[PDB]
Amino acid sequence: MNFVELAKKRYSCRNYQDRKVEKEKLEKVLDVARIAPTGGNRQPQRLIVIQEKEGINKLSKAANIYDAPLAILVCGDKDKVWTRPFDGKQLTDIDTSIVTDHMMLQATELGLASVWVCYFNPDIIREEFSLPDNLEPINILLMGYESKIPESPERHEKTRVPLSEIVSYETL
Amino acid sequence: MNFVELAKKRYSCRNYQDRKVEKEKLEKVLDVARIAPTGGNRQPQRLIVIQEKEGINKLSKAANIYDAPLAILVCGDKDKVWTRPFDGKQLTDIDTSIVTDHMMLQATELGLASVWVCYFNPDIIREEFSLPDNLEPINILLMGYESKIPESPERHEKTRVPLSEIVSYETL
Ligand SMILES: Cc1cc2nc3c(=O)[nH]c(=O)nc-3n(C[C@H](O)[C@H](O)[C@H](O)COP(=O)(O)O)c2cc1C
Ligand SMILES: Cc1cc2nc3c(=O)[nH]c(=O)nc-3n(C[C@H](O)[C@H](O)[C@H](O)COP(=O)(O)O)c2cc1C
Repeated sequence: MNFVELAKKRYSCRNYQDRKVEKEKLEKVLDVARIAPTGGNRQPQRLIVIQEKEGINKLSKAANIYDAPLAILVCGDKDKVWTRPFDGKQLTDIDTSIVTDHMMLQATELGLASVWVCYFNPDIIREEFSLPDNLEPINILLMGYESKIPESPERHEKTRVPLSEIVSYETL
Repeated sequence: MNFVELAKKRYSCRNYQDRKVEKEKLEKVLDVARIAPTGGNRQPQRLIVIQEKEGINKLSKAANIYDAPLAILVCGDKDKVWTRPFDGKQLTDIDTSIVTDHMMLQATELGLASVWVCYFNPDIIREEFSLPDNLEPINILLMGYESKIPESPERHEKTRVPLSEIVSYETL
């Protein structure tokens, strides 16, 4: 069980069982959101764990969440995030994505199916979860148990472009 | 050797040996940049592997790279990236960060020290590597071998805020 095997087995699940995510597994997923690095060690991530009816219903107003039993809304705090002196670019999406990716890989190791969701209505999320102006919703990570057929760990030959199309050496 | 142990051991190295990164390890790091998911499966990541003198010198014009022996410049292609219908937000930073995080964790497993770098002059990077207007430089991942004392896998009690400060349940 090494990293590449973990990364390959992970796939996007859009078919979830009713079966709830155990608290013990959730807590291990959350631990790695703290462990992850952020620019300047600023730690701008702000997470809302959503597994109860109201919250799940609120999310379903903003996005297709495939009846997943657990969601984590990952926001970034622009009052904490590092801002690059050259151009003013803030690391909000970068820091929060490292955190989300850590959680997604940890979920996978624990046998949880998952899908990363960015196709959500941000203004609905902001209203429903009463986000103040300094928090921006970035990613929603859904997790649960696959109810149908998982995608194959060997699928990437068909589902990704060749490495040579994304990598060059020294120059473009 | 599980995921949390990997995530904890990973730290930011800013003290590198002259010792080059073996090709075999580099290729395993690159493999996971392809394996990683991207929004819409659009695969907008575009990587430049930099381990030769010119390229390293070019990077050193734009950023402090701590004499690392290997760098990967991770760009995103705005002509491929998914664009959210609600607000026009592009996933450029998100997709490229998932890719970079995958590579950083894979590097760690292979015994390579690393540091993620966003404090670079983007216009210098664009000029030096002749990036066309559709590619935006997002992250520089440095890797090599630690020359001094590694940070401790148990440091997070001191180097991170408590989990309770970044996580809430159902509501803020
Ligand atoms: C940043 C990001 C945003 C995504 N947003 C959604 C989403 O809103 N809804 C969805 O069904 N899938 C979403 N996906 C899942 C992708 O469609 C999926 O990762 C990609 O097609 C590759 O498939 P795989 O993850 O099964 O390998 C997202 C993935 C990423 C990385
Ligand atoms: C998105 C991002 C950008 C970063 N940019 C730089 C950088 O430009 N230079 C640098 O020395 N460290 C940079 N870092 C490293 C952080 O300072 C470091 O991850 C943080 O202080 C936590 O320390 P640790 O990684 O040792 O746990 C960056 C880290 C992240 C996640």
